[PDB]
Amino acid sequence: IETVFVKNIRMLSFEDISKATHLPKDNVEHLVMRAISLGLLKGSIDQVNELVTISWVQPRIISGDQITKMKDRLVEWNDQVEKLGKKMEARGQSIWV
Amino acid sequence: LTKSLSIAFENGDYAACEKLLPPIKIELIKNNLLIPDLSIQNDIYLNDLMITKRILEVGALASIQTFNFDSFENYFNQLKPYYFSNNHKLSESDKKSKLISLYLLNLLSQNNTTKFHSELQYLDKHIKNLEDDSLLSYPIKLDRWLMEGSYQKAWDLLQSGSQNISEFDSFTDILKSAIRDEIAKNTELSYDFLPLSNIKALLFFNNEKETEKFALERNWPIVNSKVYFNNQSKEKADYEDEMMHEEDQKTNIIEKAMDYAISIEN
Repeated sequence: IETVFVKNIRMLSFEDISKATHLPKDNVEHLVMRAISLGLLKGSIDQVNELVTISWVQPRIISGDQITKMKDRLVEWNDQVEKLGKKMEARGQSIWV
Repeated sequence: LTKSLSIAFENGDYAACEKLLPPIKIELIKNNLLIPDLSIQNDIYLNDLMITKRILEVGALASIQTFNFDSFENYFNQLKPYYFSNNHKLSESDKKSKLISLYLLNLLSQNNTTKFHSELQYLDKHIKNLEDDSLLSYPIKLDRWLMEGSYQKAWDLLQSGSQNISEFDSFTDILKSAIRDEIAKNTELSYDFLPLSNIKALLFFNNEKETEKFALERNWPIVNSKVYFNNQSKEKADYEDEMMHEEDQKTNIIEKAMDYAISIEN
């Protein structure tokens, strides 16, 4: 739940998960399944691409470190709209009636 | 003085031509004033024309022989209207037929193919059967083989082209290189890799060490005796994305839809 949340990616190879939790591939598959039953993560599993694509994360307590991570994500989208907005000012100049 | 350029060519000392030519260039203006540059032709003018022409033609060959392509280009341009105006009675030379052969090679060797076809159209009606194609065959047939895409027939005409010397070896040597680069571009699309041996045969070398050196300079790494044509292609492409003009030429989704609404609403 920690690894998906903190990352801006939301697909992880089982290799990364295997190394972290010191589990075999048989047990990553159970662990992922349990998260889904209890409702602590929801998602779907490709054991043919070898990913776990999580699609929802349970909100939890947000501590000092996480706010900084949350914050940066927001600066990127704020700047992205502003850049994008100049072109849309530029184009279709004739009419703004 | 004027006459010295004419006998200097016969010596065979062709740098001596060029170092002699500056006085003759001032004296060539005097020659130009005698003819009206052929806006009327008369028989007084007909003696004079031979004089004006003779100076240009021997400079022209002499320049090619010292590998001064630039100077050659200017000469050819002066000469061309003189053959062009008037019913024949002194509008050709022994030298002309050879001269047109050399100019056609210069365009091919610089790879200005655009001007190679324009020039031949204009040329056609002076060489059709009147000087005919007798020496002119050499850039013409080469051309037929390059259009077809027979880089093979093209290579052979160059290879047999060194037995007969008139002075065409100053542009044959350049055309040998022109072919390799053309082949080199086409084979990137075809495949990613050719073994070292298959490269030598296609791109026309006589040493396996030259083949490898050429590849390094051209931005293909040979690693494990397999060339990677894809390298250069990625790098050229990366460069186009590096410079910016770029957003409008491709056109965004947003940009297409903004253009529709404003066309209407005027």
